Amino acid sequence: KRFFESYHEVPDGTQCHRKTYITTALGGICGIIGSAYSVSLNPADSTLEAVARVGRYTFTAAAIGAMFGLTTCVSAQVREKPDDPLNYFIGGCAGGLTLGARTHSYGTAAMGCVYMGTAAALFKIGKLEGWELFPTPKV
Amino acid sequence: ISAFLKNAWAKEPVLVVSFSVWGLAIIMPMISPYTKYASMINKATPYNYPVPVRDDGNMPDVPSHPQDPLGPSLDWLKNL
Amino acid sequence: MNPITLAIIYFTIFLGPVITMSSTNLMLMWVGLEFSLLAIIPMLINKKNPRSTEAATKYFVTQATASMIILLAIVLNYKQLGTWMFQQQTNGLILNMTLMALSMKLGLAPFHFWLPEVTQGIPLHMGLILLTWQKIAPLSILIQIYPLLNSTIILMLAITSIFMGAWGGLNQTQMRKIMAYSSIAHMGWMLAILPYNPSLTLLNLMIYIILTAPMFMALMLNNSMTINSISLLWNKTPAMLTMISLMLLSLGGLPPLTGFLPKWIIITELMKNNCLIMATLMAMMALLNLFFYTRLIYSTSLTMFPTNNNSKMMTHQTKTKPNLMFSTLAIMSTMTLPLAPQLI
Amino acid sequence: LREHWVHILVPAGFVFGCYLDRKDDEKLTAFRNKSMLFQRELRPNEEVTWK
Amino acid sequence: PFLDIQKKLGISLDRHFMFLSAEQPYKNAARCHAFEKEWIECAHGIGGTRAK
Amino acid sequence: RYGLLAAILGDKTTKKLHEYSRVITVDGNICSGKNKLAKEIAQQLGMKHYPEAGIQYSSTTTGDGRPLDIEFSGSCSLEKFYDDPKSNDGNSYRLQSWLYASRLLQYADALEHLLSTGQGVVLERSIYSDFVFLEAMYNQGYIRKQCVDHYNEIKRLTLPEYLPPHAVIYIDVPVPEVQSRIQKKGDPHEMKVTSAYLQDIENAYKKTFLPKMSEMCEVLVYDSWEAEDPTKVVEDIEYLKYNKGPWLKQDDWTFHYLRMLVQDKTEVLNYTTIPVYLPEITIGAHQGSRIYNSFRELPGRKYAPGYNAEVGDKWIWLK
Amino acid sequence: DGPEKNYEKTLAILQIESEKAELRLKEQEVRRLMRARGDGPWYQFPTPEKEFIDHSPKATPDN
Amino acid sequence: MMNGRPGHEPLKFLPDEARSLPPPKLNDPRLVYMGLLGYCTGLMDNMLRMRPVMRAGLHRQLLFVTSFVFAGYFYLKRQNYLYAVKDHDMFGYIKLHPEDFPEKEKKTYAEILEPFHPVR
Amino acid sequence: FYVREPVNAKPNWLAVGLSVGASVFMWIYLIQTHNEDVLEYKRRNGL
Amino acid sequence: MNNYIFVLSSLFLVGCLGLALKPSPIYGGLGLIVSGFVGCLMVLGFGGSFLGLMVFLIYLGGMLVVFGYTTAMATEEYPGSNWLILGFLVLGVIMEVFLICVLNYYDLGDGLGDWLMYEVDDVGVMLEGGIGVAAMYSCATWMMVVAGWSLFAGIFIIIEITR
Amino acid sequence: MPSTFFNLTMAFSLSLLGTLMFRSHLMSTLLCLEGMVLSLFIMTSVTSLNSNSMSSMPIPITILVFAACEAAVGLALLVKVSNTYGTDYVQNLNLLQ
Ligand SMILES: CCCCCCCCCCCCCCCCCC(=O)OC[C@H](COP(=O)(O)OCCN)OC(=O)CCCCCCCCCCCCCCCCC
Ligand SMILES: Nc1ncnc2c1ncn2[C@@H]1O[C@H](COP(=O)(O)OP(=O)(O)O)[C@@H](O)[C@H]1O
Repeated sequence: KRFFESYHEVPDGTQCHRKTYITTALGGICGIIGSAYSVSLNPADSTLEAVARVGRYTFTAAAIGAMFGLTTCVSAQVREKPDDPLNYFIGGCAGGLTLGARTHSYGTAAMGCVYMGTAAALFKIGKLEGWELFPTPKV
Repeated sequence: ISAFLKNAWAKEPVLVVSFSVWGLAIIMPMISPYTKYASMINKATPYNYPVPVRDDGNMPDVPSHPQDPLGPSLDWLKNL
Repeated sequence: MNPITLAIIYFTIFLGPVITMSSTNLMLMWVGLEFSLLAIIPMLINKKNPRSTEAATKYFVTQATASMIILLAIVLNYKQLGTWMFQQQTNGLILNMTLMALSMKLGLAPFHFWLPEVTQGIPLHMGLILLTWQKIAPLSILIQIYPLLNSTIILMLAITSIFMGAWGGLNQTQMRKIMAYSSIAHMGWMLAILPYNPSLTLLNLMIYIILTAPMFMALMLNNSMTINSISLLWNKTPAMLTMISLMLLSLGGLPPLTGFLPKWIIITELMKNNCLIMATLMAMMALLNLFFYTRLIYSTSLTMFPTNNNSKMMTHQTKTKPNLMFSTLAIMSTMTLPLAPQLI
Repeated sequence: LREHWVHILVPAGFVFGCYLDRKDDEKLTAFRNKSMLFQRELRPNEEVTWK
Repeated sequence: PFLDIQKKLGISLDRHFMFLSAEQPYKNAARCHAFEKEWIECAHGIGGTRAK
Repeated sequence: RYGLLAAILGDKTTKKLHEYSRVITVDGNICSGKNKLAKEIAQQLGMKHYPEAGIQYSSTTTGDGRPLDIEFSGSCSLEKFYDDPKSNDGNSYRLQSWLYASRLLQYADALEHLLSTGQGVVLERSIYSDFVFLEAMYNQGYIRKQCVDHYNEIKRLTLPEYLPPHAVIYIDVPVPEVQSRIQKKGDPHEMKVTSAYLQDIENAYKKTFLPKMSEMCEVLVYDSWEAEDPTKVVEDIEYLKYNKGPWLKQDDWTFHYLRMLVQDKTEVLNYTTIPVYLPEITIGAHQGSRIYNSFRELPGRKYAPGYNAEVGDKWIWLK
Repeated sequence: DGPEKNYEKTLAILQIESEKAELRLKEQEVRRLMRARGDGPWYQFPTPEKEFIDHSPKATPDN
Repeated sequence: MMNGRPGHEPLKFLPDEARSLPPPKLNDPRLVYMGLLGYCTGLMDNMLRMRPVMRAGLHRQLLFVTSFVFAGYFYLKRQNYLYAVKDHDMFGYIKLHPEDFPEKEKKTYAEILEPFHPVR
Repeated sequence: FYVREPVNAKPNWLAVGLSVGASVFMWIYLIQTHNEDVLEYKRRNGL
Repeated sequence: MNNYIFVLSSLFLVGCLGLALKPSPIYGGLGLIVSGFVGCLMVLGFGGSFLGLMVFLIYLGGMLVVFGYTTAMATEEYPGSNWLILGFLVLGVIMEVFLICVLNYYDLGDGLGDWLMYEVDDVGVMLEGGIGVAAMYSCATWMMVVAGWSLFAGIFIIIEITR
Repeated sequence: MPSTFFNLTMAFSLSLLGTLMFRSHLMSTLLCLEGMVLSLFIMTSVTSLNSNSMSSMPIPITILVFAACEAAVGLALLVKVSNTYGTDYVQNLNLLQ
């Protein structure tokens, strides 16, 4: 776990390799979990068919992970501004686009871009403003 | 009612006994001269060791010695 | 049911939650849960229709394995602390088990699959008990142990439930299952504030009980398990159309009615505790719940669906009345909001 | 008051209303005359500045 | 607990046997009877947050 | 009203039942002089003789009991049934569906009298026998296939709950002789009815109703001659042994629930109003609202029995 | 009745609302402190009854 | 929360300590609301059961308006206590742990210099 | 009238007397509680 | 030996793995009856004569036997060859060894030492299970009452379900 | 004990995986379900026995008494199912979809 966290430790826009690798893993992990629920429920017809679906979901998710990581890191590199929700949005923007392609739908890319990017941007803001998620009870 | 028990004693002569001894055993303890002793004969048994208390001189009853006339003397359990 | 059996069962279904609540020795809390499991199964199959046996056999397996997991937590604690009860020191995994298990008996989040299906095959009446007098027991166990449970998991089960409940409800047209889905959702809010302010869980429950109990006795007054069936309410009994309208919008969070308070104070407590991430997403999809509530509103009240000719025959005959509880629980529920400060 | 009991509903509301709005004053009467701009000293045989 | 019908009624059907230092049959103290005592007479009047 | 309280404290149906206490239906063609037999058998064992279900049987059942206006009673005409078969508006199916609801009310009222008073029941044609009219109607162009399915669905949903007729009587007279019986009775609507349609009605009984019920209940077939001799038929009923049938398992604790059902008319026909939208059955919201907003304004109907002052109810302010 | 009544009424309304506001905020700080501190009557979580221990002569030395 | 407080009455409704607090005026708007809340329950019942809405069950109407209200006085009497305990508890802590809740000096605006953003 | 008479035509006179009488017991206990209460409050505090 | 318990514990896991591969309804009943025998033995190891025998008396022949009984009546349709399961089961037999192995090298360990009967009075009586189980009638008489209702309302629950 | 207590716990998890991965016959499940109760009964009895905590031995049995009835209910549902379908396969229990 010390791993994933590393993504945040190094300043954004720097060491994109690590960023892309980490982001790709998270997506892939989600892919596995997502495929699992998708196979446990709404099962397949043959073991192979399901192994394929696991692969499909895993790769698609890994891809959205990569492009998000790559775009955000590079956008920051090229733009030279490390702290900017916009970097992430461009990244989320891209991530959605990959999802759209994998699903072969321009429309999905639309919602995907907006919704996904917005979400990622909010993550950046969240980190920048020190928003706390799942907080301990401090009442 | 009393003559209904007469066929139930001729035919079905089992449940009668089973509801005549089910109960008999609930009234024998409440009405016996000797039911007091069951919680007492069972209370006398020294399974674990009796820890002695330190003497202060403020305790007259506590029998100083195992053979003092004082203390829980059961001349009851004997010839109960 | 030989009225004697009816008494024994009903007593158990009622001794079941009560032992849980009263006792502190967890073991005695487990058997309280166990009784409830044993007492509910006979009533569930009263019609003994083929759907029913399916319902009970699912409810029982889901309930039984969860009961065994809760016992394992108590057994493990016994070896990590001689006590028969969770303490500050309790291993975190020990408590998380209890959360998952108890979240299965209550049917929250990723374990929300059994409830909609058992709510579909049981009568409307036993539906209420299965939804509201069987949630009191497990929740009691959680509320007692709140200081020790994890804020992260609860929140995830909370948010998930809200979403699953909402999304599930949108598609459903069977009423029993629309309610099952709502209960999953409301149950979610309840478990969201447990780690922070248990006292509000007990409000978000009562209000749910004071809202759902009138709503179901409404569904059964005409025994309609279909929206199409409840839509002809205007012909079968016109007066309940007004309150059915407000109670369902009350079940969702719309502001003038009593239903806003549970969501409002839960949001106030979560923001007081800084979960302005979590609270926001919950409130937003909470709005999805009202969409399916209002879609039903449309069919039952705001628009008059066409009825069959035989409906005139049922009008002729005097309609067996709805118990008084409906009224007292419809009003105390649709409009108590002006009295919120004292409720909390 | 017969057949006219539905004409004296709203009017009565007004009176009750005025009864409350003059009662709210009674509650919010701190700083009765303790305000800075309007802190005159009580004129002879006058109980309080504003009621 | 959630509804303390036990303290109110004064009955103690569920409290007498919750810890290892409770009355054991025939006064056969369990292992640790010494400690648990020392760890619960300590945390008595001090709430958990400060029993921890 | 009857409740588990009453059941717990006495009030058991079992102790109110006697040999003469049975559900006996007599079924025949459009004209079997059935009415007489029933009233005759009724007179024999004091059986409450229920009349054949009618369009306004429910209105006679409820409140004042004065006959309702046709549109209030579902706008059904047996008269129009005959003069306009295969009508565009489908009055014939609406007539049949209302008839099934009426006998459902009659059968349930009959069962309530049977389990409460303990007096046996004679109700002429029953819900079980109603299907013969629809079978014949579908056999000719009167009703279309789905119409049939909708009636069958209502029948499957409601009829099983009620216990079967103890015995069924069959007053049979041949297809030709009923039409001459029809010819002399005066109404012209009964006259000119299809001989083939009457053929399909009695054939449907012989092919389906009597064999089916031949196990569920003691069917007593009687030819016309045996008929018109209530004494003999009555004798035979008193002769048959009420053994075979589902009635054997009706313990008191089982009857209670059945009683509480018939005790609630709103439930008896709950499934009669199922939201299946076949076009003939549909009220329609605008017409239905007017018909309800008009039926509900009739004196004594605006409010529940006992509370409407128009008909002379009093004490409303304390009820 | 006058300008005097509303000015003095509005100041009374502000004092109630100002005092209510200060207290509501202090509650949130007190409630943060007692939860973590556990040194105040609120948030005093339970530990087992001392009344149920048994300091009576056991059956073995060294309890 | 407030449970676990010293002296807590394990199952009591309103401890006698609540005697010290003023009793709720019977005409307290709230109790009067509960009354109206009640009358409506009554009227609603009549309606759902199809009875003359206002002219029926004039005995029930009373049971309702008088049951709800009865409940109120004794509930409000408590909720009032609960809130009152909350202050006893809250104010006390502010003192017993004074340093944590220190009095603050607010510089007269003369001294403080909030920046001025011009609208222009 | 009605072919099937109402069950409610002449009032359930018990339901009146436990409904009316119950409410009058409520008040006499409620009003009592208040004045009694006011006193306890006055004496328990200064006045 | 000293590994008196471990070995047994290992056998208990094997029986549970057999029930877990869900073998034919009655072939596995045997499996339970096997691990129930095994669990009966372990408890005896620690001195719980009564508690132990109890299991061998109630779960073994009472519950389990009734279970298969019903299997025979239904759900013993005896329509995957259990042999395939035995094949897998064999895999687990040693697959579990793998799980243990990692911790085996990691190592308590070296069989089982004094990790049983921690403390026993080298003198004294009345120290024996069944004195504790008999607290149902002194100082723990609420567990006894609630168990009663379980079985008692059990009768009524079963018949009602059966009917 | 610490070592053994592990085996029993994993036995309960292996029994957990069993009841959470059905396959055909239900009677298998119920049977598995029981495998847990045995593992819980064994673990509760074991620790109670090495803690010399005799005040708690009541529990090891209360666990079994409640578990037995629990199973009684479970089997009556099972008999009810192979009376309505006669094959007791978790496979046909899908009407509620
Ligand atoms: C905060 C404000 C919240 C919103 C308040 C306003 C909306 C109230 C809720 C309305 C919800 C239902 C809307 C659709 C109703 C349809 C009613 C209908 O179709 O008519 C039949 C119905 C029953 O008929 P019946 O009384 O038996 O006799 C007539 C037979 N045709 O006829 C009836 O039902 C008659 C009785 C209807 C209920 C009367 C309610 C009057 C309006 C209440 C306003 C309350 C305002 C409160 C303001 C608070 C401010 C702080
Ligand atoms: N389901 C039905 N559909 C159409 N007509 C029906 C139905 N049930 C009864 N009838 C009508 O009932 C009439 C027979 O009743 P009838 O024998 O004259 O009564 P009674 O028993 O008084 O002699 C037939 O003309 C027939 O049209």
